[PDB]
Amino acid sequence: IDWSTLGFSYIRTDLRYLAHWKDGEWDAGTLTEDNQIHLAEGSTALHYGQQCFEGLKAYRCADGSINLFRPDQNAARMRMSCRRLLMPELSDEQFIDACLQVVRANEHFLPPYGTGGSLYLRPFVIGVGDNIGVRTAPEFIFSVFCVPVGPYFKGGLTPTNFITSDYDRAAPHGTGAAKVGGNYAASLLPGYEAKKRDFADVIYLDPATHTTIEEAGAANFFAITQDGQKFVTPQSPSILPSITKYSLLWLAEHRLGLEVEEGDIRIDELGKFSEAGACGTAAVITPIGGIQHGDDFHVFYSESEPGPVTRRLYDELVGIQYGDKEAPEGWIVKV
Amino acid sequence: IDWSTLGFSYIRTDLRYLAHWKDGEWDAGTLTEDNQIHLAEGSTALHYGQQCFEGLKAYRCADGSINLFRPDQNAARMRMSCRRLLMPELSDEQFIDACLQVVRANEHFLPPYGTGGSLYLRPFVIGVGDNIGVRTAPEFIFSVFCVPVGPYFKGGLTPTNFITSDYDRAAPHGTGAAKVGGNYAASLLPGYEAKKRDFADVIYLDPATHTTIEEAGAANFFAITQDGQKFVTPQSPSILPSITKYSLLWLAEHRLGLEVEEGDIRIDELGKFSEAGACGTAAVITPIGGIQHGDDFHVFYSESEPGPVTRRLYDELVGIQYGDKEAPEGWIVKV
Ligand SMILES: CC(C)CC(=O)C(=O)O
Ligand SMILES: CC(C)CC(=O)C(=O)O
Repeated sequence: IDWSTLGFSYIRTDLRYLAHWKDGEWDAGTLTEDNQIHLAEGSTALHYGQQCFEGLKAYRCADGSINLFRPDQNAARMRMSCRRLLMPELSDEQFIDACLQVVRANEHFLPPYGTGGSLYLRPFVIGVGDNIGVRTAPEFIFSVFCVPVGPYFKGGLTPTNFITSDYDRAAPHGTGAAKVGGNYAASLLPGYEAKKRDFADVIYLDPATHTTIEEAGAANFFAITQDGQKFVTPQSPSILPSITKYSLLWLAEHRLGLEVEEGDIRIDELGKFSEAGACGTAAVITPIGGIQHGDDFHVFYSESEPGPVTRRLYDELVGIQYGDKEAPEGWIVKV
Repeated sequence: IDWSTLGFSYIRTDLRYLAHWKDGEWDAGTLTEDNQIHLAEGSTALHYGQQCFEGLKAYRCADGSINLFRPDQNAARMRMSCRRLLMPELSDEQFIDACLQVVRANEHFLPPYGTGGSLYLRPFVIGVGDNIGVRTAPEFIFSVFCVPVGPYFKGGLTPTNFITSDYDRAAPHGTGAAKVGGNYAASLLPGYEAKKRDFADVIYLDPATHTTIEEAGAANFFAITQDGQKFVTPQSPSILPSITKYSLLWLAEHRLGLEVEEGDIRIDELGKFSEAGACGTAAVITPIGGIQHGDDFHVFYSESEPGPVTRRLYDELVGIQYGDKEAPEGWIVKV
């Protein structure tokens, strides 16, 4: 109701989309009001961690129209998750369609242009059915629910700090690059410890020889060279391939005129970048004040303000989302 | 209701234990018959793999008594589990009791003696109640149900084969040591793969550098050196601490006389053992004819019969299970 004090917490919205896959196929799908999910006490979703999901948003423009930011990329990636866990995939039709039904029905829950709100969509897939063994499963449920949400862990483009961990949230040859609940389960601990010290989160390093940056179990990482000319994100099979990263990495080259590089970043060489931040749907480029790596707090630009490049990447990206700045063809679906 | 034909399949028993946890405390915990858990769409257990479980069996003796095997260990382990994922822990009291209750109530589903059957118990804790952002759930569920079962991927001691993997089921410093859903979500794919080519399951090697052996799908690994005089089992901060392995590791030394050693084992130096196999609960010392690693296929004893020492360890353990031998201290509880 009040978009002022709106945060990234849960809120029950009128209706949500639901569909079952049994005997080789998905039902037509329908909007329900249940809010609760019902599954066997032996469901693979509960014991063996066979679950996957997405996070996309819907924004309200100053024209009246509703924007969807690259839904096609979300549908795409889930197919990737679904695979990794022997789960049936969903077409870009059943997906975008779901999201559209779940926004149209809950349209009154969409924050109006002005306040930085947005309608978050959490599409998820879990294996159900009676079972006990370590196999896939006889059935599945695909659901899409939304909640009005403002900033995740930021505010007004204001920066925030991060600290490294000893723990690994994803393995070298694991599901680290898939949005499957497993990865996150392993982040809770190191992430909570990271919060008890008034930090934003935790930046995990390569599983093996923790020497280079991965991401933040909540968003990707990206810095900028001192001569503020190059945009950089680490490349690693273990990090989730963010729609936002790949997007930022796009404007970075064609709209802001910057050199771009996907490659390694040593925690041993932070002073190579002038300003750094994390990115994501709920993350939405978040200035990174400093990084603690033991006896070492490293501050790029300001700890109270964002760098100029971080702001340009923000104002451009966010414009596209709310329809303030012409968006590349193909991105953003009207509603 | 024929036990001669019974395997690791879900059968709906009569009653389940169902305790909650709200506002810092666990409910009393009654029994019911719904085998349909009821979560909240935002459940932490559905999206972030906030979940762990246990595995223990209840067996019926010759004389008439019912044996519950080392339930105290399962209780402790499931504590370590919950701890790693920020979930409230159940004490031996609440735990061990929860089992018993289920054991009794469903006593007719306990296989008779002489069938080599058993009543499988599945205790598990999951995060429930509304949520969204990545953080521990607000409320928690703990439940226990049971099901009768013959053996696992075997029957008798006839062996089976295993294949190495390039994938990894857990990161060096991930959650391999805890029995949590993510673990299995990832041991799902390489499984399907292996079983597709007629291997019992894949045997994971080593997150960072696949030189040593971790464990298999749902079982630890153990071997006997060539002189059949020493017992060697892998030791790493990322493999689940099997109770079984720990138990054989106790017998091998006393009841059997052998020398023990927890250390490393290189797939290279593989013919450095007379026999080997995989222990565990549903598993139950599963011999190993040979191991497919790369091109060459290595075979310790044979693909047809268990190594003598493996046989002994089998009988010694199982005898203790059904009481035809003599269980050590605290090892067994009489329901
Ligand atoms: C959109 C993300 C930044 C939010 C999140 O916690 C996720 O996607 O897992
Ligand atoms: C106790 C285990 C050996 C049973 C099982 O199948 C598992 O844990 O996945």
